[PDB]
Amino acid sequence: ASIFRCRQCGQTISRRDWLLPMGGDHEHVVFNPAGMIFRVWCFSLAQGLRLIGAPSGEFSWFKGYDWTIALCGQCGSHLGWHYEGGSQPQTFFGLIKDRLAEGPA
Ligand SMILES: Nc1cccc(SC[C@H]2CCC(=O)NC2=O)c1
Ligand SMILES: [Zn+2]
Repeated sequence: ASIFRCRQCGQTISRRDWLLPMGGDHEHVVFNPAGMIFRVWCFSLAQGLRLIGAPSGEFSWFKGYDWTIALCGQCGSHLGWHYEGGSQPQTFFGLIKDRLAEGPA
């Protein structure tokens, strides 16, 4: 249990080694304006994604960061968001834990 893959197609996305404790925790439970709850895991790094649109600061769960939607680059599954424009770190990924599958490298 050290690699994260897209639950829908198996695309390589991230690693347990790349977990990032933003505000002292890698897990953040958050709600969007449509009331959907997400268990978000923060990663320093991810791969195999496709970032859609231009960054937005509106409704950001992380103060000082703008977000872009992150799809699975293979199947188009919505896996979370890329954050940028902030400080320490400048960028990171917030990925939806239940849309990933954890397993061996
Ligand atoms: N109106 C509307 C309907 C669905 C979603 C949204 S923004 C969705 C996410 C983006 C990432 C973030 O940090 N906060 C959010 O809330 C806005
Ligand atoms: Zn996928």
